[PDB]
Amino acid sequence: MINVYSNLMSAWPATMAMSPKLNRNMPTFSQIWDYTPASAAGETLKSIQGAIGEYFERRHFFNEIVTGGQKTLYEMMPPSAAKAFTEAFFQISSLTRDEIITHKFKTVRAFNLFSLEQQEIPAVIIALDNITAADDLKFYPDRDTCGCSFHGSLNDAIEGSLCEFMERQSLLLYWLQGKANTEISSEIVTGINHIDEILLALRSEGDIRIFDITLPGAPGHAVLTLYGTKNKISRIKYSTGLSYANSLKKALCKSVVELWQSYICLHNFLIGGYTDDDIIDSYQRHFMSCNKYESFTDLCENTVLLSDDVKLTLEENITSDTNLLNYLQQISDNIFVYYARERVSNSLVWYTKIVSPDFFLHMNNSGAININNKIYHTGDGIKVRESKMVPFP
Amino acid sequence: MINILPFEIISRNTKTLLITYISSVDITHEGMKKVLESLRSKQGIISEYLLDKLLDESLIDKDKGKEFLITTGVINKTKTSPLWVNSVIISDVPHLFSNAREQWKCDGVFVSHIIDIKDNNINVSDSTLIWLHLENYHSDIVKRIYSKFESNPGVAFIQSYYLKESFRIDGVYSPDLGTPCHFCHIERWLSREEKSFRRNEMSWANLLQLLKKYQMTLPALALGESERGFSYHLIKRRLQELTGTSLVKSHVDNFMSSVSADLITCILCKEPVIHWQACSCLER
Amino acid sequence: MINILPFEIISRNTKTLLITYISSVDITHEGMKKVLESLRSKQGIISEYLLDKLLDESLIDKDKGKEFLITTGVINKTKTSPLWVNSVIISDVPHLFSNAREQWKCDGVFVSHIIDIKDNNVSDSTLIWLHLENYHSDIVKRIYSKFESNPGVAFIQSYYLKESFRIDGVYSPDLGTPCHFCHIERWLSRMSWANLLQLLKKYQMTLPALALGESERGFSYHLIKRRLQELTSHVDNFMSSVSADLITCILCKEPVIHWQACSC
Amino acid sequence: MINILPFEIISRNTKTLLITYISSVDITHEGMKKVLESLRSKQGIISEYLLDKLLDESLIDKDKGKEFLITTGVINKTKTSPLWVNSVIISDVPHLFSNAREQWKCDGVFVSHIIDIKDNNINVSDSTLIWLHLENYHSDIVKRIYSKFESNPGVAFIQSYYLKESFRIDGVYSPDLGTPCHFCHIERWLSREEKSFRRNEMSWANLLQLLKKYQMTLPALALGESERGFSYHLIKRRLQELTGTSLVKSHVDNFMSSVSADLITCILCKEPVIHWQACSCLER
Amino acid sequence: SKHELSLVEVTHYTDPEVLAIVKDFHVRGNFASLPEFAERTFVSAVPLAHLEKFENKEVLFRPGFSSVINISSSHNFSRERLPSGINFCDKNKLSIRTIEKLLVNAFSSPDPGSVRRPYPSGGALYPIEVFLCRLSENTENWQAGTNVYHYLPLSQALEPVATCNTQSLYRSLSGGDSERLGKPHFALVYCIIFEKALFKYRYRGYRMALMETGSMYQNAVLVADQIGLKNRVWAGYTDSYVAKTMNLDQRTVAPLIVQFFGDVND
Amino acid sequence: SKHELSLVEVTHYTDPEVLAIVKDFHVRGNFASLPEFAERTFVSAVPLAHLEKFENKEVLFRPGFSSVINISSSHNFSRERLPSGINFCDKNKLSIRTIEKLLVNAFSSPDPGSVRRPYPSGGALYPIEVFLCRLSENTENWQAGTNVYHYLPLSQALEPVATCNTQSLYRSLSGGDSERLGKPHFALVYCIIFEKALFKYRYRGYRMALMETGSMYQNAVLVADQIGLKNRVWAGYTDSYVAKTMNLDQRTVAPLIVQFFGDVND
Ligand SMILES: Cc1cc2nc3c(=O)[nH]c(=O)nc-3n(C[C@H](O)[C@H](O)[C@H](O)COP(=O)(O)O)c2cc1C
Ligand SMILES: Cc1cc2nc3c(=O)[nH]c(=O)nc-3n(C[C@H](O)[C@H](O)[C@H](O)COP(=O)(O)O)c2cc1C
Ligand SMILES: [Cl-]
Ligand SMILES: [Cl-]
Ligand SMILES: [Cl-]
Ligand SMILES: [Cl-]
Ligand SMILES: [Cl-]
Ligand SMILES: [Zn+2]
Ligand SMILES: [Zn+2]
Ligand SMILES: [Zn+2]
Repeated sequence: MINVYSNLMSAWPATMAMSPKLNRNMPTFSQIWDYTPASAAGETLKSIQGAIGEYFERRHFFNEIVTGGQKTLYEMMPPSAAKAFTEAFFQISSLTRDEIITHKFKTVRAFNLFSLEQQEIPAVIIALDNITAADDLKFYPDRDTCGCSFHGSLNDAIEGSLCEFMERQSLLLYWLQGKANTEISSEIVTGINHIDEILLALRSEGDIRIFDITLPGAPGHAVLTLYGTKNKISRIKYSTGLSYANSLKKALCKSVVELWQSYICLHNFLIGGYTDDDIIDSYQRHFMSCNKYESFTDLCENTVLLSDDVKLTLEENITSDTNLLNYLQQISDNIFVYYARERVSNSLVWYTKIVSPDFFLHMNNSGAININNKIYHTGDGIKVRESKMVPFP
Repeated sequence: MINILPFEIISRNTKTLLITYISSVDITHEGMKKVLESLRSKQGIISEYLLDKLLDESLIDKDKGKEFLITTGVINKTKTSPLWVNSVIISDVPHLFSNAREQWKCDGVFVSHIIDIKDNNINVSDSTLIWLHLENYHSDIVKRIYSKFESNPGVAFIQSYYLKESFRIDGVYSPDLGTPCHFCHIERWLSREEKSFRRNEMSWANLLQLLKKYQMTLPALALGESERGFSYHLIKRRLQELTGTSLVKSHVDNFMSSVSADLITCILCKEPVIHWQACSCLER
Repeated sequence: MINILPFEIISRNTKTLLITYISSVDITHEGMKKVLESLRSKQGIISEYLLDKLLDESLIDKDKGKEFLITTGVINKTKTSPLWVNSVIISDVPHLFSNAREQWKCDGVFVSHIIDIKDNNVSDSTLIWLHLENYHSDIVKRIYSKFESNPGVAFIQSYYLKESFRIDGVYSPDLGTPCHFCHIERWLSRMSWANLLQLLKKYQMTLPALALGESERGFSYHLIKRRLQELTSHVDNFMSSVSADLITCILCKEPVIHWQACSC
Repeated sequence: MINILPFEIISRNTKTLLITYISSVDITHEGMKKVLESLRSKQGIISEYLLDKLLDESLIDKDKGKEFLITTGVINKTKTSPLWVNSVIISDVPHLFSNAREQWKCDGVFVSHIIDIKDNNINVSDSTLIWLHLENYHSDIVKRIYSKFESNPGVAFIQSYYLKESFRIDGVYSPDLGTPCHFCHIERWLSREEKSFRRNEMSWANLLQLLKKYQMTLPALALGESERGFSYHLIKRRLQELTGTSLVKSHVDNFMSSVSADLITCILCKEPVIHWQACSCLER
Repeated sequence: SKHELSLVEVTHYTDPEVLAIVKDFHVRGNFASLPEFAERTFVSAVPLAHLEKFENKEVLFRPGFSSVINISSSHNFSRERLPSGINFCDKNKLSIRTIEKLLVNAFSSPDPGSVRRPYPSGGALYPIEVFLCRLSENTENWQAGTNVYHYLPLSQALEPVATCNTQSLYRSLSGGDSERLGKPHFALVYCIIFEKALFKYRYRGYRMALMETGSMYQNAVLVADQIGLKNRVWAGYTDSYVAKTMNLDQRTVAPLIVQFFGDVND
Repeated sequence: SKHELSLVEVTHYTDPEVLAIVKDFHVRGNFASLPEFAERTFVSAVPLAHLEKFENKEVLFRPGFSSVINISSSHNFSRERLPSGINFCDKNKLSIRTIEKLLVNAFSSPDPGSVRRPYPSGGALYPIEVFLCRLSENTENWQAGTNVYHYLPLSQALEPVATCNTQSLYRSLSGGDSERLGKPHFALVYCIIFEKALFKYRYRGYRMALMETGSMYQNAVLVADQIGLKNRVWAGYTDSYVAKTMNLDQRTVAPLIVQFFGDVND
């Protein structure tokens, strides 16, 4: 369905298609394809909006990043922030602190999440291509899209970027230490037909666990849904989904659909006869190598619950509706919002990335990363996991 | 249920004529003229008990007067309970339906309440048909009504509104029966109205539009009393087909379907519409 | 007259940030926060009476406050009239349009001059149609250089990419609509086409149309006329390219958006 | 038959680029540039003998140069004889097609004669495609042409004419293949243009019209050079699809069908038309 | 599962102009057929009186003439197809095994490794799907509570689809004429996936799909006769209601024909 | 003849809005399929490369999951339907008697006084007609020079239709792909009389007709297998050309599907 095609001379991708489906209670999967594929799942319109938004996001952070001169760290931003970036980059490269502060980085616009003071941060952290900050890659060679978001409203883009920030920082600290706040009942019934249908499907094919892995003390809920199966007929031996929201119910429902989306795309990749030469993205090729019951069992049997009883209900509490910015600021003042905009008709659409050198700068601790930051130090968690990248796409 | 159908009984001095949609009969009885005189005052419905009592006063054989009144088209028996117990009309112009509750009882149409869109805490019984009529259209008005009532048991909706020079009556949106909603209809019409020379109304222009919050209004010409008088009659007849005294059976292939009327030419157009690929009415 | 443009206002611990399409501003004075709070509610329409009533209520300084909002890209003066007095056609095949000025008057289209691209020695409020059988980025840049600064000027470009006849969206500095180079960058963002356009520049040579005959030129003649007729008016009239497959004769309209990296 | 396709060969000093619809190739050979230079002058068709002679002069392997020229989209082999040996254009504006016989040879389109509708004793060979183009429409003109040629072996007709703001190219009328004639088309269009809100265009109004001798004209707007330039190109491309160098294959479900073009918006519409119940083309 | 096809692969070749136009047409033949509409709708354009004039007749290519070439009934080796069951009774229990014989024989090869089915399909695309509907409490069930299943002709397996109650599913499938229908044990419902029917052959794929559906129900007709089941192909149902009831997304898939099965007796 | 129905009786109940709309749709799926258009047309929207991905597969109601209810192939008592014949050879003579067995068994009762046919029809209207096309000189003929006939399923007789030569009739019916088809002995052509398909049920009658057509060709498929005839249902033909060639008025009747018959050998 939808089925918009564009020729080789177009500004627009070759295909956008909404997928047909027999079951009215299964989610809609919409997808865009043009030489990775961007996709999204859920309610029909949101599936389309997601897929368009995901395509726009990737395009911007891979092709459209305008730099703004070439300045040293202490020249481009206030001093406390430039120290924080210096100490991040010091860990990420063999290069020394002398080399790091004399170096002129390509710059992008940004504002402080808390104070709204305007400054610049290094473009090398934001742009995913080699050409934008080519002479800066020695300092920061492993880049990703953690905290990235596209939306028609700026408050929405920032809300989105925050949720993505909290997802990944939660996920990394979860990965490294093994601690989760709580487990939700794997037999939980949400009342939402497309969520319940997915969960019932999963329990029939294999086993699920559902952990709340939110940053300790933070408001809201990062919910991580996990799946495994020994079953030899099944091609998906392992899958995962992760979302953050104020609501535990929403965060769980989002998480279950994120999971189904990874489960379904890989399943189709597999049954279609698609080869290694189709898999381009680095994090995707890793996620495919993790498709085995080991991945599930390694997570589950090493998880430590800070509350051992299983949550039969999706109720609120005194922590979960506090202020996320106050919580984040107590940990660090140096959290910056990259932003950009474009005109579409008479509207503005918005790109944002939440970035902090006092948190993890990307989610690949098998690459070059700031392992020491305000939420983790070397030797706090499981030592073997400091070296290995999480099984998450 | 014995339904009374439209007839007249006219007499000057000697002669007496029954005139109905089916026939014209020269009444030579005195009791039958009495009964016919009695039935003409009775508005729409009447109980088989009361009919027998009218016949018994006039000395007519109960079964042989019922065969008369049925065959000549004065009445008909109907035995099947409807899918919708009752109806309500929710509208931004409730003044336009002030007398409709009384008047449309003779058409066999049970309308419980005329409701203003401005009201709060409007409730609806199970198995009701909600007619939302709007002179000033806005999609959010419909969203509000669906939000409130979509999960009401046995519920179904009709929407009426104006677009360009046309009066649009959507097909029946029954969540139970799985039929297209308002938004499936209005998208059929808006594609049709654009200069594409193509049925499918989808470019990257449309894809970008879908990123914005779904809200809209429609262009439509200024209504007079006559355009409202036209609209009032179409609403009644559509409610009558669905829930009222049937006068002409509808085929099963267009019973639930949309009806669109050109207010200039006064031509009707009955069209069944498909589900819009982007609409969510099926997923709910 | 005056159109209230789109913007956002992030406002947090005492501080308030105005971000427009063009600019970023630390909103110091609190009455301007109220001005900008209110004005966020508008959708692109106000008489100066409306705007000055809002300002004078705020007590900013009605004269200077209008200067601030114009500067920052919050508001601006929209031309009440239609935007172009006339058009002019500049071409590397101007022989193809000799009788165009004479003919097209009947369709309510007013082309004033045909111009040869090979020239040396263009009014106020002028739409410039640059039609090129032999395309080169520098030819468009050349024309953008000469007249980019003219009062009320806009541009429109047409050229041939193998089997497709291309008509870019209208590039209007005053309206703020994307240029030719915004089009080319978004296309090339996706031996490749860029590989081809690179060599052509790198070894100095234009891109020819692939074997245009009379009939193809006739097909092109008429599209140009009807496109000029459309511009004689929602934003999407301007921010829309037309693409015409010369084999199948199918026209295909597509929306336009800027490249951030582009100057225009 | 080796068909030459649209390409260019361009050089300044050092570099040489072949640009075709399929590809863009950096030519590092000297003989291949020579051959490519030779093929660009050759208008449309060329004999496998002559191609081999161009390759042999340049010292290119005959089979390994043919694989080059074929894969890069400079040429293609075609092996199947067409349904129509040749074409003629009969028109009330033959001036409009003076150069068409020469010009459309590079499009691979063999048009034997441009004929004036004013001529007498116009003959046509077997298996010809007759293109009747009319700026001033009259049904009797078409009747005359059908009368003359309907029984010619292997014959087929296309008709082009203007209606309202549109340029109409009828589907191919092949008496052998059993396809709809001109009058099946024009009746599709005239029903569509009337304000009925109904597909079937039949009342007693129409029945009475059928009593009068079938003759008519059409309303249509004043054509400029550009509308003729548009029309000339559509005619060529349609003749090229049917009888010429294929550049893009057509699906089998719309190969024979009508093409209608709005002269304002320049939008094409390909529609297969049914036989008009009243037309006699099937009975002949 | 071994032979799974994702519709996302199909939808890559979909012409959306074609899809819209086929669906717009399709919906003209959908019925609103319920007991509560019986006295305010009709099905037949020809009155009851005059119907027998049109039933079980031949149309001639030479109307009025009788010069034929007769062919003997000595060449016939078949059975007469049984009268199509009406007024069904579910006094008896019916096994799953009897339903399994119907599904395996009518739609699948005897060799469970094979892909060749016992009916042909344009392009070997097989755009029609068979669903199975449990309509009686005396019908035996594979999985408790589940009254709609989807049959996988190659895998030769049932896939659970719905746990709607027996009454609702029979209400939807029987439409207005359930009184005469009676109490059948189960029904097959045949459905067109539009995008799979249209993606290769365009408009002609719809026709090819609808004819495929008849090849399927006829194999069912023939198979049922041989194992002692009366049946009836059935068109009097509200199309959208059967879809909703079977949890089908009508944007993708639609019920073409319902076919009833069971006994006729005391 | 005993069971003759005049279409003039049918046409009394015809909605002409319905008729026009069904025909307008129908014609979208007609093909222009000839040898002289082979290099300038195509049939498949999916390239040759990618086709095997879509052939002989299942679509799931639960894509990605495999929790099914397996049904044994021990319940199967049928034969495998033979591969559909391609590249036909007419080295052998084929009798009229063998064609007579096909027609009688597939379309008629064993009792020649009966009206019940061996496939069902909506409203017992039977709006589909079978024509028989002699395509080889080695095929035996009932009446010399006559290569098209119309089969009367109740009367159980052939009615002469056309004396077009064997070559022309095979040209029209085989369309562009005759090379691969080869030399079959005969073919059945199934046709819809539009007004008979629409007069009672309106739009839904078209669907019911097109499904009926498949029930018919499937009986042919099954019957042919049992008497030693390879066959192939066939959609690659120019619809209007087959009609003209069989002297059909397209305003009334149209070819839905062609089905080929004969031997495959040296
Ligand atoms: C496509 C199709 C739809 C049908 N629909 C119905 C129906 O809605 N109601 C019904 O009672 N019978 C229906 N039938 C059964 C026919 O009425 C039956 O086949 C016909 O009357 C001949 O009777 P027989 O099958 O007993 O020989 C249908 C048959 C077909 C092929
Ligand atoms: C409606 C229909 C149309 C068909 N059309 C064609 C056709 O045009 N050309 C062809 O070679 N085969 C055609 N076939 C045969 C199928 O290709 C064949 O059934 C399928 O490939 C499966 O192969 P099998 O029948 O040998 O098992 C058609 C089959 C059906 C049911
Ligand atoms: Cl939330
Ligand atoms: Cl309310
Ligand atoms: Cl003459
Ligand atoms: Cl009825
Ligand atoms: Cl093909
Ligand atoms: Zn809807
Ligand atoms: Zn630009
Ligand atoms: Zn005709």
